Amino acid sequence: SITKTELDGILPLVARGKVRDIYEVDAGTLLFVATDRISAYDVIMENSIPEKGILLTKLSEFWFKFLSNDVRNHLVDIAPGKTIFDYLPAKLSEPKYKTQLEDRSLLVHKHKLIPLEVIVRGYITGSAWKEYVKTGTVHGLKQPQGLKESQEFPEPIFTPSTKAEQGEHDENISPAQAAELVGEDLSRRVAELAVKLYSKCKDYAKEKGIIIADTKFEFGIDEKTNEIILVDEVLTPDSSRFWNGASYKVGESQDSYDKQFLRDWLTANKLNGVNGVKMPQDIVDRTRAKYIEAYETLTGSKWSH
Ligand SMILES: *OP(=O)(O)OC[C@H]1O[C@@H](n2cnc3c(N)ncnc32)[C@H](O)[C@@H]1O
Ligand SMILES: Nc1ncnc2c1ncn2[C@@H]1O[C@H](COP(=O)(O)O)[C@@H](O)[C@H]1O
Ligand SMILES: [Mg+2]
Repeated sequence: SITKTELDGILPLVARGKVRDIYEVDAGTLLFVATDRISAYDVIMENSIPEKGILLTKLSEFWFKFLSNDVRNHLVDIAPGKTIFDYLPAKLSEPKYKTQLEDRSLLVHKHKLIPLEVIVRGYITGSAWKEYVKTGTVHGLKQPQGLKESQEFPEPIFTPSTKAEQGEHDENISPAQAAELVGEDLSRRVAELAVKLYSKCKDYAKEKGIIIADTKFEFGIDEKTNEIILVDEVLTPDSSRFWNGASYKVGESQDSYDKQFLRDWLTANKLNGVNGVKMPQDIVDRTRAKYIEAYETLTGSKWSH
């Protein structure tokens, strides 16, 4: 279990997010290390979910491979017979550093980001449901009358939000606003590509028993070639709303696939939003089992006995 990486200056730390520790390898190259930290209600838990970061990294690698014909991604192309350790300072191969990084790290090319959170929704829930009940719209887009809670949209919809610089929160915008923001032609290409990727993964996951209700993509742009690049993490339970397909019912709220046990435990104790909370062991074990189940389900691989 890894909560926080400590590489002792061997690589420059760029930032610790909720879940990832980010290191700079060179001017053009970052190392993303997924830790075993978990958040709920915008707060990180004190203890970790063991191997959560390995599972999510392996899941992300799976999706990048699944989509390799559909879009370029930011992964560094590691040469046959080499590992990420051959691209890093030799000292990171010592067991004390190696164990913090192995199986949970992605070596990626730094790119200029398209300044949008590219959210695509296949089912109406969360903020989209709230807005719809009130106004009959989602990001100003007119919706059909009579949608029920958690119902599939007729087609997946592109519902971008701004990507706010530190110090402020992300605003929901309409596709026309995204066009003013990033350019008409670019915004159309983004929408086309995001809907294409989401639909493909949504259909695949549904056959495996998981409903991906919505997901957040982030895209970079190669300004030489004009190509859009998939960056960040892709289609994990931290970046997407995963629902259990077997229990899925229109006209109801759905349980969080991964975080329901944790959420119920916190709300029952009124600990939501409270700092320094330690999850009880049975909460840890139950939550860990879900990450493993998501992994085995989507990937077809067994984790262990
Ligand atoms: O999830 P997070 O808040 O830790 O992400 C850190 C920041 O890094 C950006 N990101 C993701 N992928 C890239 C690439 N390849 N190049 C440059 N920045 C990248 C995320 O947008 C987030 O702001
Ligand atoms: N950029 C990278 N960062 C971390 N791991 C990688 C990266 N590229 C490939 N891998 C992993 O290295 C192994 C070799 O697979 P591959 O090179 O895609 O045939 C797989 O487990 C990959 O997921
Ligand atoms: Mg999660």
